[PDB]
Amino acid sequence: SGKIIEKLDELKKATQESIEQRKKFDYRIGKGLADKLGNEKDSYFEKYLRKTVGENIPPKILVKPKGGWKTETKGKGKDWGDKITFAAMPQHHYNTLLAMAFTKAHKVYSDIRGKVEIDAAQYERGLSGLEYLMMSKHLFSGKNSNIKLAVKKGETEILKEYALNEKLIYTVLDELRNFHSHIFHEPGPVSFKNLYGDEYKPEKKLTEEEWAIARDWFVNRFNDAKEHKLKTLAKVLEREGTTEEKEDAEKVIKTISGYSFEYNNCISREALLFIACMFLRKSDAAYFTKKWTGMKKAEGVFKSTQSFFTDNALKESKSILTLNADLYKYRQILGVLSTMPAMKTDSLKPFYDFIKINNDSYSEKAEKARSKEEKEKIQAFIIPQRKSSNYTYWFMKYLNDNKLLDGFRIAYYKTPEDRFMYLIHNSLTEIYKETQRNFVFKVPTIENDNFCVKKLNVFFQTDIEFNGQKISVQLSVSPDFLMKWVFVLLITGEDSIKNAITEKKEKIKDILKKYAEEYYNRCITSNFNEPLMGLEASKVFPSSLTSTVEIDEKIDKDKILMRISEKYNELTKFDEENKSRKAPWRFASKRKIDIILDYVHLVYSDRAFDEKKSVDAMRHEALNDMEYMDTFEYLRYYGRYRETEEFKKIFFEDKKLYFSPILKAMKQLDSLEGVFNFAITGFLNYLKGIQSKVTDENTNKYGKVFKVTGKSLTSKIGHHSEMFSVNHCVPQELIKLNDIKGYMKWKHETKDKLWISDFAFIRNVLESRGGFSNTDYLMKEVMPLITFEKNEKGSIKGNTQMFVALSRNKTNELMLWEIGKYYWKEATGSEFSRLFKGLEKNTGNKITKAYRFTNPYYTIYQEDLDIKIQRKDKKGKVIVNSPVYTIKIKPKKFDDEYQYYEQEHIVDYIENYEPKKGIDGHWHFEELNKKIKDELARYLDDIYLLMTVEKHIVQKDFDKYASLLKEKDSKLPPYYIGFKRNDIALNKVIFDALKHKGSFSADDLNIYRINVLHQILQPKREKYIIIRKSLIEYCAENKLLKTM
RNA sequence: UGCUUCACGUAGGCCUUGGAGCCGUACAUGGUUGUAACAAGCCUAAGUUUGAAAGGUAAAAACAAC
Ligand SMILES: [Mg+2]
Repeated sequence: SGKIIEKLDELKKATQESIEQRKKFDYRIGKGLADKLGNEKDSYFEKYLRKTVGENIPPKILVKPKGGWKTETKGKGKDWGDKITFAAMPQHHYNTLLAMAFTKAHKVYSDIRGKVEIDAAQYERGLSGLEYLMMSKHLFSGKNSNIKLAVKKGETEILKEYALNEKLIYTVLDELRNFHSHIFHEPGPVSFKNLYGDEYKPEKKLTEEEWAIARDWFVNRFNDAKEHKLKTLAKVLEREGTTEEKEDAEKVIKTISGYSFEYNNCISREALLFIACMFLRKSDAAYFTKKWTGMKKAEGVFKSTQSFFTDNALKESKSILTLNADLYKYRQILGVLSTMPAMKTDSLKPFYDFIKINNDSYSEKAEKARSKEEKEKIQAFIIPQRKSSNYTYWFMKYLNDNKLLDGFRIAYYKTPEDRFMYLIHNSLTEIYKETQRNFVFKVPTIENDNFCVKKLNVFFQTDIEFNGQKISVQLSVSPDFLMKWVFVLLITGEDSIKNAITEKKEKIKDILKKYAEEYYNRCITSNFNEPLMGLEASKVFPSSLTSTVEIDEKIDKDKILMRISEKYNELTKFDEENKSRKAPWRFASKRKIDIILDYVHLVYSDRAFDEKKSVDAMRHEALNDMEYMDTFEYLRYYGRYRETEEFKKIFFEDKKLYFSPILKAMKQLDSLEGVFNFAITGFLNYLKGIQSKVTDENTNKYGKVFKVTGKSLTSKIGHHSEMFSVNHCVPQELIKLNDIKGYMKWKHETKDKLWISDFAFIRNVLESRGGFSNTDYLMKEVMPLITFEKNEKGSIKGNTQMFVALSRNKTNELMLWEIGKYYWKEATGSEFSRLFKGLEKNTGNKITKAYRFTNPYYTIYQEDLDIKIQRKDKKGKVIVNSPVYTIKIKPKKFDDEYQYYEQEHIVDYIENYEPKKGIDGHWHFEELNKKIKDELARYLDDIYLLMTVEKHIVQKDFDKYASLLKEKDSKLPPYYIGFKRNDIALNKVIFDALKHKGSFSADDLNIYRINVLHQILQPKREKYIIIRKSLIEYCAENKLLKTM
């Protein structure tokens, strides 16, 4: 054991050198006014510490210039007469933040790994298989595009290698935490080596003198992020500016240029923060980044200096709410309704032009004002512009909450885990067809809201019973059918409708089932001429079976000149609406790539038709499905996938004939936006070129290349009747609002309206109850201010698409708040009794009624909520019997990170501590958050005091501590500090040390140390103050700190 | 001490998500050729909250060859 004991001496020397050199916990304070203390520069920190333990130290430092000055030597901007007052806390060393960050990172990552493990166990140690599919959803900010492409192809080859990599990086993170939480430790995880011995190793397999692949992965990720930030900052640099953000960009590019994974022979400070913020939560990484960096509120360019550490982070998927579920749905509906929608229908272009002019004129008037109360008096006219408008999702959520979907099947979005299960679980063409589809049918439950919205449509499945057979029929329900379903629910409870004969109650699900059966039985026996039920004969049965010509007619030139013109103006409209945006490189991905690919496909099709190739010669020269997926993947991430071998393998070779018009310009520009403007300009030039060559000789020239076809064939009816029978669509007017109280009076009152529909009746009924609609403001306060260019006869151009779309807005808003009102019935137990005022015409030169003061939903969105903070245990267990607390929480700060923060700290601060209820009588979220974060700000101070005390303990008796790590049939872990060793201990050593005590325990000190390690709120505030005061006095006895 | 940060702790302080041109979960998102526009859009009635009927564009969802 001579080599073993020699390993002990060399590890002891390494540990001693590490403790002497790299285990510095030295705090440091800023310059300016903080460094002006001079003599009390020698004595500041403990003078703060006593202030934050209870002692009365007055801030009697009032140093003044004491006179009037003329020279620049005075130069002090001392307009704030108060001094430091020993309440602000100084910057601590990186080791304390790293210790807390690695402990929190190991906690949250072990929690996420355990959750992924139980999810994959119930759904059917490196998380191999679909375990890494969930873990790769979680690991970065959704950066699993290569893994998604691999499971879409079916390779399942990168998953095992990525699983090893994840296991190795988890062990590296665990060893980094175990180093950083302790004082007496080998310098292993900082300078990646094998000081353990490489032969005597009881499953401490950190590196085994071969896992420099962990280092390779670390430099790969660090350098990828570094050159990505260099490219981004280069793109910002040459932008326009007032020579002020140019110097800021120069400072940022000075900071990023540097860093590196290796400094001297160690990982150094930046890469440790990179690993920690990679393994942390998003808010935890942001907090540790803004504690590490001196910048408090990052603005302009400097967000990138934060973002360098917060680019990866963790995903943190959505949370399942159990107490305030309906209140959260009400808040979401109100947040949707508090915003002006952005309709893309033209002839509303002056509306949004005036909206943009008004908003740009008032956002500059928001500045150059005084205080915060006068700012809102000018900010109140700025109209928010909405994001989503998911009317179909909210309708289907209302039908899901009341369990109105029974005996059905609803298409839901496809997950990568479902794709992998379909891959491992396997007529081959049926499986190939199901593989291409991105939706799946399953029985709807309450806890499922992944509804498939494909161009505002939803998909249903019905089980009609022709001759006892179980023929499943897919439908496609229009968004104006579910809206009428919600109306029939919301007017008459226990919904029913009556038909033309015997006037029964028809139970709309049974109406849909009978309609599917009747459509099947009518398609099976032609009958496309008679009307169906009472709808029409042409509102069902499309033009493939109704209108037909016996002989396929010759394609005329005017049809081609119309198709070319409509494609040209559609491309021009897209180009103008993309150039109108402030950041053009964020608009679309399915639309920008498809324009380029349709351009190259049309150019290839013309070049291959005029050269007269074959039928199969087109297909094998084109892009296959896997080749399409590769093309879309390498075009979406063109800045990342530019220099790889696959890019030049599939683009510059193997496919040079197809991609011919773009390879000339692909060697100059280095972005997706670079290869988009050239392609759309080439498309416009090509359409303008071939528009003038559609003479009668070149009629077949621009035929099958453009896919222009006339009407159908008479013989092609029986084949269509066997494929349009299943998978047809449901029109919006299948159900009739005949027996609703007020229908006949409305039809009698509105008789000189020849173009009326049931949506006017829905508008009248839901406006009888009172409610805003987002369109009364649009046509009574902003509309009369704008002058419109006329038509040849009409006073406004584009009438039939101007008002109708507005009506298509209006009743939809009158739907949505009604649903929200229902959730208030599920929230407080009482009806919504607030009265809403009407609106009047403006008839003035300017606009006087502010959107933020006249929209009632925007006023409700800023006024309080009720909540229940009953505590929750681990896993998906039920709420335990605990006292229920109510606080006043704003609806804005009611998102998912509040749902994490509440169970993290708010319940333990309400229960264990004793807060005051305030003037109102209920707690407020702002004061609670301020008190919790103020009580957690001193926590790294606590760990600094503990580390200084332990360093002073282990610096003496170093041979005594080293002699009690001999062997355990091999090399032990060289760390001794664990505060619970059975031979000599360390909490007992501090317990019988110079710690004065009257009410104390060694177990209490261990509990306090575990709490300051893991950032958990203290059980008793008073005992924690006693421990803090004892440690402050013990540190001040031996002159341990640099403040002595 | 040190390759570091210049800032006196905590909470506050909103149009179009610039700094993420390579993020992301609320979907026309899996290709070529023929058949496919009932559903969803987009244009055509109106100085006002009239989505009917009609006339063009329009391929979401589907069938047969690779
Ligand atoms: Mg119509």
